[PDB]
Amino acid sequence: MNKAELIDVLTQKLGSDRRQATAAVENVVDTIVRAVHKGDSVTITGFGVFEQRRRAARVARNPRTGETVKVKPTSVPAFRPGAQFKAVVSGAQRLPAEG
Amino acid sequence: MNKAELIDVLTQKLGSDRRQATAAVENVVDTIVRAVHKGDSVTITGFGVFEQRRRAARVARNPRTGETVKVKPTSVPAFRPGAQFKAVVSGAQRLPA
Repeated sequence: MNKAELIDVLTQKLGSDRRQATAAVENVVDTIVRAVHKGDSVTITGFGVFEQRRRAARVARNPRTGETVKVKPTSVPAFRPGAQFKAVVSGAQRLPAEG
Repeated sequence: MNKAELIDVLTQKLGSDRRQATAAVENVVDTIVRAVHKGDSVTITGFGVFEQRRRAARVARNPRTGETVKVKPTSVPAFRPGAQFKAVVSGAQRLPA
C-alpha cells in the first residue's frame, strides 16, 4: 500500500472528499514528526508509541573503505508497536468486526 | 503527547469537528494495521514504512523459570523511519516553516 492508496481507503472510511483525507494523513504525520522532533513521545493508544531516542557513540563500518569507524551520537525516531497491533498481527486477537 | 492531544491538534489543523479528527486518527490506524495484518506494507513517504516481519527461532529465558527456551515463530509489526523523518530528528534537515 502506497500513500495515495492509503488516502483512497481513508476517503471511503471518512466519507470525506479526497482533499480532506489527504490533509488528514499529512497532518497526522506532521503532528507526530514535530512532537518527536521536540523530544516528546506520541502514544496512539493501541497502535504504538513514536519517540525520539539518542543513540550513543557506537561503531559502524565505512562502506567506501570497509574500515570500522566510531560514529557520533545521533537522535533517531522510533516506533514501538503497542500490544493490540502485535496481538492482531501475531494472530492472538481478531481484527475489529462489524458491530 | 497522548492520543487525545493528537486529536485536539488535528481538529485544529483540519478545521473539523473533534469527532471527525477522531475518525481520522482511528481509521488511519485501522487502515495501516489491517494492511500489515494481511502481510502488505504501508509506505507513507517521508514518514516511514510499516511492515510485517516473521520472527523465527528466537531464544529467550523464561524469567519465571530462568530456563532458556526457543520461542515459537511469530509475525510482528514494524516501522522503518523514513529518510526525511530521520533528517529532521537528526538535525540534518529543518522542518518546513
